[PDB]
Amino acid sequence: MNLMITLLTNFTLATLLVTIAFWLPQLNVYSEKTSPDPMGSARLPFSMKFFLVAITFLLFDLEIALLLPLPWASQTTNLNTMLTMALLLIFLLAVSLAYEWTQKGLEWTE
Amino acid sequence: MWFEVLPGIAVMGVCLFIPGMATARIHRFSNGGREKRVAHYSYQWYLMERDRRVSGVNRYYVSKGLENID
Amino acid sequence: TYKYVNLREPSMDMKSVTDRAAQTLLWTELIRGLGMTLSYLFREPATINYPFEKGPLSPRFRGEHALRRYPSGEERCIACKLCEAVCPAQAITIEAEPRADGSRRTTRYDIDMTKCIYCGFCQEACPVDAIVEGPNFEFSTETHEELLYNKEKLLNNGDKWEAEIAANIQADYLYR
Amino acid sequence: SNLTLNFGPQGVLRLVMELSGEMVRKCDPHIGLLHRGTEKLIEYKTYLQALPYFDRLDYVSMMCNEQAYSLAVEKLLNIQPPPRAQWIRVLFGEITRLLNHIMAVTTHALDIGAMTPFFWMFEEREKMFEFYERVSGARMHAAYVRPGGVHQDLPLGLMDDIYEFSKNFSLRIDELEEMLTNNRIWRNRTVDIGVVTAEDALNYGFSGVMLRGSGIQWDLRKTQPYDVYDQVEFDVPIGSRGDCYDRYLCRVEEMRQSIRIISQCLNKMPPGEIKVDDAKVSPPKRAEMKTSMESLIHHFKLYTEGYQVPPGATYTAIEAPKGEFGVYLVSDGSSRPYRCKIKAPGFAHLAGLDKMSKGHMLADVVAIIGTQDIVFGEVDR
Amino acid sequence: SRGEYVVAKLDDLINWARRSSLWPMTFGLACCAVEMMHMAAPRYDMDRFGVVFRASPRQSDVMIVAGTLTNKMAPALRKVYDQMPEPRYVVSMGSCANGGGYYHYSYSVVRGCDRIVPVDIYVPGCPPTAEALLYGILQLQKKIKREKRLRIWYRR
Amino acid sequence: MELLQVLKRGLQQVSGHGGLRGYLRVLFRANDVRVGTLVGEDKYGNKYYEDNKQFFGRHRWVIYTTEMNGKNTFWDVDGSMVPPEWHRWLHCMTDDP
Amino acid sequence: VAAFLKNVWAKEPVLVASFAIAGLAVILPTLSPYTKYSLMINRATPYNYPVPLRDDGNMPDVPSHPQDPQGPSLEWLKRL
Amino acid sequence: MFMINVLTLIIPILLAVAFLTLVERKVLGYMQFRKGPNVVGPYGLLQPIADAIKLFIKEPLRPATSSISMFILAPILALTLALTMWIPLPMPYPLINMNLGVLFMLAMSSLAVYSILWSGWASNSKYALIGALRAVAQTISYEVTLAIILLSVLLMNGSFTLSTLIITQEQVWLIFPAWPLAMMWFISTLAETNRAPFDLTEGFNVEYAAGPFALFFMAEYANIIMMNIFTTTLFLGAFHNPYMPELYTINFTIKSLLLSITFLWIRASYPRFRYDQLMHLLWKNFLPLTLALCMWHVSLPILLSSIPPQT
Ligand SMILES: CCCCCCCCCCCCCCCCCC(=O)OC[C@H](COP(=O)([O-])OCC[N+](C)(C)C)OC(=O)CCCCCCCCCCCCCCCCC
Ligand SMILES: CCCCCCCCCCCCCCCCCC(=O)OC[C@H](COP(=O)(O)OCCN)OC(=O)CCCCCCCCCCCCCCCCC
Ligand SMILES: CCCCCCCCCCCCCCCCCC(=O)OC[C@H](COP(=O)(O)OCCN)OC(=O)CCCCCCCCCCCCCCCCC
Ligand SMILES: CCCCCCCCCCCCCCCCCC(=O)OC[C@H](COP(=O)(O)OCCN)OC(=O)CCCCCCCCCCCCCCCCC
Ligand SMILES: CCCCCCCCCCCCCCCCCC(=O)OC[C@H](COP(=O)(O)OCCN)OC(=O)CCCCCCCCCCCCCCCCC
Ligand code: SF4
Ligand code: SF4
Ligand code: SF4
Repeated sequence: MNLMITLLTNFTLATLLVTIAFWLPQLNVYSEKTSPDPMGSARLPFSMKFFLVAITFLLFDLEIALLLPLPWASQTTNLNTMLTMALLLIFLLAVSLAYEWTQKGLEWTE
Repeated sequence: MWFEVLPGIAVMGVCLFIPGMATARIHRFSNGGREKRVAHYSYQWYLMERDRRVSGVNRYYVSKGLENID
Repeated sequence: TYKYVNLREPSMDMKSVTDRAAQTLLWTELIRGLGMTLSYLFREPATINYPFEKGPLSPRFRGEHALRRYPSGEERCIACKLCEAVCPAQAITIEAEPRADGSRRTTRYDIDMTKCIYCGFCQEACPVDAIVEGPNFEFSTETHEELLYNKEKLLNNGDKWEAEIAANIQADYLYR
Repeated sequence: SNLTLNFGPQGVLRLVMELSGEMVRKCDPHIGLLHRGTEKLIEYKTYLQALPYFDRLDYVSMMCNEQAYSLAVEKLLNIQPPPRAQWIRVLFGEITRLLNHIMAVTTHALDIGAMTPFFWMFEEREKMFEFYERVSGARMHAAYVRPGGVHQDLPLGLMDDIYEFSKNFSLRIDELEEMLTNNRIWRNRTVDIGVVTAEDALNYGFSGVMLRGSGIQWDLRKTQPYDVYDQVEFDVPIGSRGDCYDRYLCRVEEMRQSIRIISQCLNKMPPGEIKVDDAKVSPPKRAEMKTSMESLIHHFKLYTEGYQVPPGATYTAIEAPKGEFGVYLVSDGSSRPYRCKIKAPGFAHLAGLDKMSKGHMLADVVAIIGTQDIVFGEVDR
Repeated sequence: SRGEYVVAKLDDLINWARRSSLWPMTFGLACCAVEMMHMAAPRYDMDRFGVVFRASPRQSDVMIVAGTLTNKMAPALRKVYDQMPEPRYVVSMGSCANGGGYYHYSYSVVRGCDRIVPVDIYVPGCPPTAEALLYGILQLQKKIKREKRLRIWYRR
Repeated sequence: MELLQVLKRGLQQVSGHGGLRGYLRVLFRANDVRVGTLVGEDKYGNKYYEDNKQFFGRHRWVIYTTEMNGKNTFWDVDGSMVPPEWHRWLHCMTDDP
Repeated sequence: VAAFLKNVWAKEPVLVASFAIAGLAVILPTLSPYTKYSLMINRATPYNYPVPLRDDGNMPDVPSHPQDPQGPSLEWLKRL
Repeated sequence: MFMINVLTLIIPILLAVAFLTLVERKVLGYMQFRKGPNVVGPYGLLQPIADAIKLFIKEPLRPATSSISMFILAPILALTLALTMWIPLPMPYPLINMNLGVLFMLAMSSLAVYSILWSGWASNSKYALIGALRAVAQTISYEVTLAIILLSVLLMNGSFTLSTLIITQEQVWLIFPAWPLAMMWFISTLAETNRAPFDLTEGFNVEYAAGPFALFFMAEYANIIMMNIFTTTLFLGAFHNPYMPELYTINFTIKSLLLSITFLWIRASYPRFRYDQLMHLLWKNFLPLTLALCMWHVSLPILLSSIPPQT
């Protein structure tokens, strides 16, 4: 309840600040402006590379999602199995990175 | 010279000092002169609810010692 | 008579290779750059307190124009038009006639300070030290035509600034 | 299809980029944004009157362009400056070289992102502008180096201050070089960037560091020497890979060698006059203008008509800090030039910008526009 | 009256905040840019006056035209001036920006930047010294100090 | 310890401007509070100070008057308020006041 | 094994440090004598309740009180 | 009462962000051999107030936007996430004491890229969208090493509790067993906030007016101060006497200010990375060492019998 009140208060303060920033300078009457970029009028071409680094983030973030219960997993009584699977998951994250390296995947966003 | 930056760092340091000082003194005010009860786990919450039940005044921070038993 | 910048071969013993790997992994030259910036943090800055402190100038400085007078009140300018003949910007416009006592004097002496390139050929062409480019550099205006000086403005600049112009010419005329 | 950007004028430069994603396929620099028609205005003004235009071409290399124009006019006049004027010209030419290389290195670091050695080295540049103001009266455009010598003798105590500056300036070069040379981020922005082969550098009309970064052993102060550069002792830095990093190191070492030359010029300044003692070219003293009849006539005729230059064409090139700075001066026998073509190195360098930025990226274009020290005043005239 | 006093104090406050936080957009056209950079250098140091170094044009308070304005770049000058939000100010710096200068009779030079944009402060020189440019910027700040927007608004 | 001498010099800069009142006066009008040898004063109230321990550029300065020619220059200090006999000295065109 | 290692430590020392730290992380727990005590501490941490036994009559090795000698002891955890 | 505690958190955040701009201009003054602001206020103390009033009465830039919703929600999300990263921070006691404050801060810092993405699409400029996508790709790149370094340090903590992270460092700073993690964490938080030498946006929100641009600016500096406080708690955690919390408050305040000055002292020292160079820095330099040290910090509390306590 305290956390929800804190989130509500921070959202309310942010909304009030954006409200002041979009209402206070509008009350100046200065002048209307007539006839209100490097590219002229062209379509943004889709780049393969930005999408590749986005999907690479998504897959390694899933591997991070698997790695996140390790500070709780180190408390177990099957420590040989736990250490084996922890080293196996970090090794599979590293093998994903090595395959992303060696097949020209990290190129011009290296 | 280089000590002219220190009024700004002093004002910024007082502004970083106010939140922790505020929450420490407010926790000692709202909990009967003591720290706020940290209940991350359900056993700690269970003993905290038992405190609130044994105090009689619906306050977990009113302590009852050996004066309450016969 | 020539030297090769950037024609050093790095060593390949284990010592220097480990030195370069320690420089890579421990960021040693980046700490060197942080140390140089930290060194300048604890220096006195070079900042003078303008308007209360002024940058140092010389007596040769070429600022705002002025028309000087002799030590009898007679103005030095005798309308010879050397200064508008040598003016590389053609910022000077002079018209003259004999006045009531027969003296060769100007009726128009205009310097468009927005055309002027402030190079001081007019003061070094002037055979009688009449036009000088004095010490004033703080004469910014809010209007364009305020930087179009006629003879009255330049004579008032001379009357305003003569106490300093004469001392600068006294300090500098032996180099001229 | 491929991308086409217009990095407009929001000096100044318009750039039309044909990109292929991150790469640069074509770089078209639209220039002329500071074309003022200097070398047409020179045609209606006398030689003394055309002198201050040269201050404003390479407006960080003022007394160098003054020196090149003065050498062109003195070559057509068949007269020579006195020795003291020559040592003063070489002294202030190397001070001008320090000015231009501080401007070059610190703005080339400012555009890439290292904004701090800018502020560190413009205090030294402020002190050298005080040297210009003490010698001539203006901080940038002095109109000091004139055909015949210089305008006015050094004020007393100026050389002691040039000594006190030159004694301390190598530590300033050392702390600039501490911030940038071994810095891995500065090396990653300049090592693989704009590699220019020596044959294409000779073919494209490149000059100065743009040649010497590519290993060509050419400096006009050595090979085609002017005023007293055959009497000073200095070394010429030579690159190895033709990239932005070697050109950076060449400019830092040219600051070192300019300090060496300034020390030698302070220790070897001769006594004597500072103008040519032909009063039909250089004006007489003001003490003898106001006493002698011939000197008053010569003062009148030099500051109204000017000296007549004999008819002829010359191409006088000096080693400005940006490279070979040339003046092709055509005289028809009058006291005004018939023609004055101004060769400046930045024009051919900015012409070679398109080859230098092939296969590179968009943030390498600012590094290549930095390694060619491009002042658009000398490019557009 | 009370409301006159209130709008006078409010004019003093907003004039203080607009002159003590000037952000310049500097046109580095020609040699005057070098002396603007000396006005930003550690000796004269614009930043201690609240005058920041190289703000973007869409949030700047003053356009410093520093150098020759040619015919080829006069629409770019007016376009960057039109992109500036109000209150925008223009400082003309040096002779070519002021009246054409040494290129006044040129075919390809706009004879003064006040044929293009409205100019508040004319700083003369070739180039004006960095101390002289700073004098012009402080005179601009004094011109902002005696503005009367809310006093005239209450009187209109 | 030499921090103590730094603190003593700051406290006698407070003492040198005539106390805290003159200290705050020069602090808010000048943005600089260091004391110097009073070299002179013109016919308007501009006071002219030296300190040859400072570096070259700081070693001569002026405190402008509060009222010159009918204008309240308490806050509106102006560079052109210096009369020309002090303009060679203040801009270091000569050594002589 | 000596020229290849020097070549990769001169070219790519980041990868050499990576594979060296990862190799130590793989092989070194199988050589450490302290690794047994990780398991012995984790089995000694009583999250639950030690539910007592019914005494049938023949259990000498189970205590009847916490302060009795027989049973598991943590003197090694104190001393180590 | 609790609302007073929320306000005494979130109002001095905005005041410290206001004066971080002054401290930045002064420190980058004196590190560049000049002075910072000293005319506007006494020692320049009125520079943030004058700056804020200048930005708040400026003419609105009046943009043509692709969306109204994202153009308004991007400053609101930026400020809300900038203020809600402070609530689990132990200083010595947090506002919201929770079991998973580290994972909470990691999640709410991962959510901050929507402000960049929404403000880039909500502008009609294609170059603004390219710069915003490059900034989003940079931020999601360095969030990977944030997560893995954070996981490796919490392998020494014992839980996701931020108050346990003060108990963890009672005998030693946690920069001593984890200084490669600490230096890669420091450069990774430097590259999260688009801070120099990773500030490619100064070498994505050019359509906002001066007010909302100041709001993005102050959310960014709230992130800078917050990540410095979080780095202080996580690697340089101070002594905590429970009877006098002002000792820990003064101590982590001084360390956090020195670390923010270290941000200011790094931006005054280095040129900018080109974009593929810091992509090379993450994916090919920081990430292999981060994975190798993650394996080391898994296997090391087991091989030393130093597994930290669960509670
Ligand atoms: C939290 C408090 C502060 C913490 C410290 C941070 C403050 C200091 C910051 C200094 C300024 C930094 C500014 C930004 C710099 C960014 C550039 C940079 O540094 O790039 C990183 C550079 C990048 O490399 P590079 O670009 O310099 O080199 C060339 C790289 N290749 C070959 C790929 C082209 O280095 C790293 O990535 C190293 C990261 C840290 C490594 C830590 C290793 C510790 C030692 C482990 C053991 C090693 C021995 C071998 C095995 C032994 C086993 C027993
Ligand atoms: C009914 C009656 C009341 C009506 C409403 C008004 C309420 C109070 C509002 C604040 C004060 C208003 C007056 C403002 C100052 C007026 C006088 C002035 O401008 O003095 C100038 C003086 C500096 O003089 P200067 O010319 O700069 O000299 C340079 C020296 N070399 O300036 C100075 O010495 C310092 C000036 C400081 C100005 C005040 C502080 C700023 C405003 C603070 C409150 C608003 C902002 C709150 C925070 C915003 C978000 C961060
Ligand atoms: C068994 C231990 C645990 C192993 C698994 C865990 C690993 C943790 C770290 C994860 C790393 C993820 C990414 C790995 C990528 C490796 C491949 C690679 O990078 O190859 C390319 C590289 C040459 O680079 P190039 O492609 O040319 O790039 C141009 C740049 N100028 O090629 C090279 O530079 C050569 C790289 C391969 C050889 C490295 C040898 C290091 C040896 C260190 C000492 C022994 C360590 C123990 C392991 C046995 C090694 C044989
Ligand atoms: C957690 C703490 C956070 C603190 C944040 C703020 C830190 C800095 C605080 C300010 C420090 C001192 C500032 C002094 C400014 C100068 C005052 C002054 O003298 O202004 C003069 C001006 C004109 O006066 P005039 O009548 O012309 O007098 C000439 C005499 N011949 O007269 C005026 O301008 C009128 C008076 C205006 C006074 C304004 C003072 C500054 C207000 C800043 C807003 C924030 C205040 C603190 C809020 C939080 C703490 C409670
Ligand atoms: C585009 C729209 C506008 C965008 C701006 C506003 C939204 C974005 C910024 C705010 C984000 C809000 C995130 C809300 C949940 C945060 C996670 C959380 O609550 O974790 C803390 C805690 C878990 O720790 P633990 O210690 O186990 O709990 C106490 C038990 N001893 O858990 C608890 O203590 C549980 C407390 C009660 C549950 C709290 C739930 C809050 C309301 C739901 C989310 C509201 C926001 C929805 C939109 C999100 C963004 C799209
Ligand atoms: S200084 Fe030069 S441009 Fe100016 S009026 Fe004199 S001669 Fe003409
Ligand atoms: S100012 Fe001098 S040069 Fe010009 S017309 Fe007068 S006397 Fe002749
Ligand atoms: S007024 Fe003169 S010095 Fe200034 S920019 Fe123009 S040409 Fe250059």
